[PDB]
Amino acid sequence: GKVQIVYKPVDLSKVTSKCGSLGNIHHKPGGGQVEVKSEKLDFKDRVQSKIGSLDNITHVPGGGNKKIETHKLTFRE
Amino acid sequence: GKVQIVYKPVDLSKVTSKCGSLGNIHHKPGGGQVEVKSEKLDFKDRVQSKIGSLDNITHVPGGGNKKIETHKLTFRE
Amino acid sequence: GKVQIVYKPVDLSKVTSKCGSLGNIHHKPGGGQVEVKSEKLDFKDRVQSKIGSLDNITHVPGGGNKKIETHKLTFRE
Repeated sequence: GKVQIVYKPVDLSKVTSKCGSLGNIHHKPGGGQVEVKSEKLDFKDRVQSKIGSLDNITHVPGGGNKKIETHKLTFRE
Repeated sequence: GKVQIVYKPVDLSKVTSKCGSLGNIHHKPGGGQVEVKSEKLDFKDRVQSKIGSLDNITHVPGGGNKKIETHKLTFRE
Repeated sequence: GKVQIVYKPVDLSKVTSKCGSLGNIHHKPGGGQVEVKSEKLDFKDRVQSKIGSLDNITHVPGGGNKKIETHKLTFRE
């Protein structure tokens, strides 16, 4: 006999923003100091690392809106 | 008998922004200092690394909007 | 008997921005200082690394919008 499986979700969603103006932004942090002392670094299978990092970031996207959706039909997993 | 499997999701999403003007942005951090010391670095299988990094970033996209969507029909994994 | 597997997702999405004007942006960080000292480096199988980097980046795309989509119909993995 018939097996009928229908996966048909409808998506009419909206993610939105309306901004009149995005101002005066001043990213002026005082000068940072980073000091890392080590004797030996020994890395093997799939290790990932950041050592002694000083990052200054000003992002300010004006939208910066995001949508994430995952649709899945699965029989064994 | 029939096996009928139909994967037909319908997507009419919007991800949007309206920004009237994108400002006056001043990324002026004080000068950072990074010091890193080692005797030995020893890296093997599939290591990835960053050592002693000083990064200044001003992004400011005007949109910067994003959609991430995944669609899986799968029988075994 | 009939096995009928149909994969027909419909995408009518939009990822959009409207920005009236993209300002005056001043990326003027103070002069950075990076100092990395090591005696010996030893890298093997599939290693990737960055040592002693000073990066100043001003991006300002005016759109910078992105859509990532992935579609799978799959039977073993």
